[PDB]
Amino acid sequence: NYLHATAFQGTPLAQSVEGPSENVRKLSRADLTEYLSRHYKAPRMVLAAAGGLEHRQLLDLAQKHFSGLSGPTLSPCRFTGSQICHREDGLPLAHVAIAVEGPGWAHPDNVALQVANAIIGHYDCTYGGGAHLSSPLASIA
Amino acid sequence: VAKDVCTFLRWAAEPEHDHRKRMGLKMLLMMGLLLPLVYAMKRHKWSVLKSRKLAYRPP
Repeated sequence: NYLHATAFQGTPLAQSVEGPSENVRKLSRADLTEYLSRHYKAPRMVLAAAGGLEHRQLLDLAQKHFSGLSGPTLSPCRFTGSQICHREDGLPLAHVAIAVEGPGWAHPDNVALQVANAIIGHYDCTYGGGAHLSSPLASIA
Repeated sequence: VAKDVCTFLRWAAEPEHDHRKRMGLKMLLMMGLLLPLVYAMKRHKWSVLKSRKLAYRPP
């Protein structure tokens, strides 16, 4: 939450999903219903299904119940090179999160970046590999 | 006659005079360049700290 808040500061991406306590305590039913009718619209929605089913049947069921569904562009978000340091010595382990600005959903570079992220990979103290782990970061860690 | 001999005795005592002052000009100019550049480099690195805000958030 802090990473986003500092990374995308002064935009809607800095915002937490849950909202500040102030908003939770004050949001009336008027706010909720207005939010709904503005954002929950057929072209901004997808009905997905998987398992044992004929696609044709789903589409007809969509007709039957989702026909009443009605029919707000996102501004880009400014990334900022920034730091947020909540110092709390009373807690027993330190959490650090660091990131550069990524390309976003569409961009093909994401595939190559996933390959690179897989090289470095991930680790925790219960992993079987230890020293012999393939990732140099993991084996050193 | 006095003016001339003094000018010679000045050079006698201090042959370096002309070179010294040539170097002085080149020093003043380079310092004119480097001081505000190094000062800018200083403010650049320090800008992380000059900008920073603190907040005390007890439970």
